[PDB]
Amino acid sequence: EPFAIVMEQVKSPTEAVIRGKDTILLGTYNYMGMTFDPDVIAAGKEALEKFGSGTNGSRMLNGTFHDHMEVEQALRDFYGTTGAIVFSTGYMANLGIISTLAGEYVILDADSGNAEIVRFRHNSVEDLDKRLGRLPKEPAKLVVLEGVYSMLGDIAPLKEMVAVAKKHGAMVLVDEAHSMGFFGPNGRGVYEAQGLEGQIDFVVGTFSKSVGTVGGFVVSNHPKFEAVRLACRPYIFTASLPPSVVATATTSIRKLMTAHEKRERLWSNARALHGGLKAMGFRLGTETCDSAIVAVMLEDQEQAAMMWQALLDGGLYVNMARPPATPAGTFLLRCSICAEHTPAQIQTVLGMFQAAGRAVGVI
Amino acid sequence: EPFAIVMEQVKSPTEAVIRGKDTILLGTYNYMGMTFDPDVIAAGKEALEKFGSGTNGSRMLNGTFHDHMEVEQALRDFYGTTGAIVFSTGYMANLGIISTLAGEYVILDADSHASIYQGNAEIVRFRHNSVEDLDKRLGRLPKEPAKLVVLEGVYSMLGDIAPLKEMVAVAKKHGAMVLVDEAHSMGFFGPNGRGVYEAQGLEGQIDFVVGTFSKSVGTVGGFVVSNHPKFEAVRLACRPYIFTASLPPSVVATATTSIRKLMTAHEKRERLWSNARALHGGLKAMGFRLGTETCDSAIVAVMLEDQEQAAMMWQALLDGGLYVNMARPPATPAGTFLLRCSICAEHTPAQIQTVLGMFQAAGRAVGVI
Repeated sequence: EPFAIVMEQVKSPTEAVIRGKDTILLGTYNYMGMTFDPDVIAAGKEALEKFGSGTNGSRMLNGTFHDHMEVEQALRDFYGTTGAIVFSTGYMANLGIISTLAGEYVILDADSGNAEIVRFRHNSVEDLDKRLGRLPKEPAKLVVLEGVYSMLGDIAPLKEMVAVAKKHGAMVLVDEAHSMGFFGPNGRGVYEAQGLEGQIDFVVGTFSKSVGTVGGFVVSNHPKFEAVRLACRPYIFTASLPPSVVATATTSIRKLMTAHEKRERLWSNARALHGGLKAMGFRLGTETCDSAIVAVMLEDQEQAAMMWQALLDGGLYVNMARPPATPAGTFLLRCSICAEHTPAQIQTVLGMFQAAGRAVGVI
Repeated sequence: EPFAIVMEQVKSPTEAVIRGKDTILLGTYNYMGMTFDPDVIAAGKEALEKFGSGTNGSRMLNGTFHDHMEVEQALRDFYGTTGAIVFSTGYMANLGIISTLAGEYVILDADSHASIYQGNAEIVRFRHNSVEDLDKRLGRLPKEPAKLVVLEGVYSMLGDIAPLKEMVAVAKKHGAMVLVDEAHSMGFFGPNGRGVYEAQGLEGQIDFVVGTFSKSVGTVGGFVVSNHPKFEAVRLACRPYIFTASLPPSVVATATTSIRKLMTAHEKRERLWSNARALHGGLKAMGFRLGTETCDSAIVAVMLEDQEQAAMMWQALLDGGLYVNMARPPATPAGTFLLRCSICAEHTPAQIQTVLGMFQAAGRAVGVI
């Protein structure tokens, strides 16, 4: 029962009761705190009251299930695209879609049937060019990239990689799950913050992180991007989500277009914590605060385990990362900031990290 | 835009507004009417208020989402088993599980569910409802490899019953594993409403029971239940549940409440059958060709022999204020066109009378009777 976190009573997006202790939550991905947004709950409750617990399929001549139409329109507005397809689960979008779009080549980061897999060195623009240039020119290619790397919390040099992909006419898919609602002028993701609107073919994402519900999505401006809905070799098995789930998702997505205060709060919190932990002499994954993830690097599994324990006991919950996920000898304590964390909470978090870090011998 | 049914305003499980008309609903699979059950709604609302619109994964050693633990316990109690695995979607359970459990043979009915009718599994199709073709085809297979026979309790097309008792015994003649879909039976077949398998006294002889929350339960998702000791390993199956999501607080809450209520909903169960039998007998006494001579399930299918005629009667019925299902080949044998009624435990005896009146009126006008 490793690092099993069971949250018995949940006060808010930033605090719950874990093992009988009032604990600050700092290891979940509820970036914009939408899971408890008053309007979101209300929408969910209304949908429950008006439409009940579930509905039936109502397919309408194409893989548009009638209950997704509204949420799919919210995504169109949010991303400013013409195409939007909602999936029942995050993964049916996460990697489900890749096997759908690809004998053909799939080129993806090393630390990211019917498709030849090609792995390029992590964050290496040049290895991407080298590996791409060694491939047969005729066949169809898809390059998969992430806006934010969830491990250390750094930024992919998309602008450079995207251009290197188009050097080869390859199609580009970008995952913007860890950026939704707080990167670029409209909060569309890292791709937007780097001025790539219109140069990216497909943007995948999930409702788990910022939106705050089950499911995922793809968005595109590809004229033919409706055919996707009907892919039955790479399945269009998918369920229609219940009234409350779609209601919540829609409301949440629409609110994410205007949540300027949450967006400013998220970054303050992120920068406050990043700078703070750094000034205590912690080895962080990034020199500059690049995203909402702040990862503290430790060099000893035991030491990492103990600090986590100390932090939890002290009233703070953060993520534990280790190999296999990380490079061997790399152990991470991973903080994920919430737009709903108060400046006071961030100060308490800093106090706690100091206290714990000292006690264990990290600082 | 074929027979597209969009329900703008939904009064209850049995009536809504379709194309500006107050319409009786008789083509959905909300058998026990749980989608609007007061306790179910309440449970959903509270879970939303207490736990929010969603929670993170909280997956563990055995891929078990903490958020499913409670709903998975309800299934254990309901089916009286030790094993219960909830899935994010109906299909991840419906056929997802089959490809999971099977260079191996999968033996299934030729008309296997519109979900069932890829990879690592050699497909073997036996003649519909033919106990003997099942024996014949099974006996022609290599003895050594692992085999799974998939069967349904209720055939959704005509609304008849699989002779499970016989087929199950024929499978065990060959040591093959048995999977039974009990989606169209949940809550109203057998002493505990566990399905056709139970009504035929097969408790303990069936390896896996699959099902969905769509029909009786009244929400997204599906499940498998088992008594197999090793039936926890499945959770960690290379592809088919390490792509599963944890359902949000309101979905789980609703499902649990609904499932627990389905253990005691005796009145609903007695109402469902009355409605089913009233309709079946009634339509029959008007001279309609039904899929079954006796009322065997909650599905009552009217058989027509002409696509155009079938299409027009559906149109007439809809205009008259009734919504039923249209079935056509590819889903049916060619030249078989069905109007499929699906009874609800929440249909009043008055509504069933109105339905009969409507079917009479329409059928006459079109030329079916």
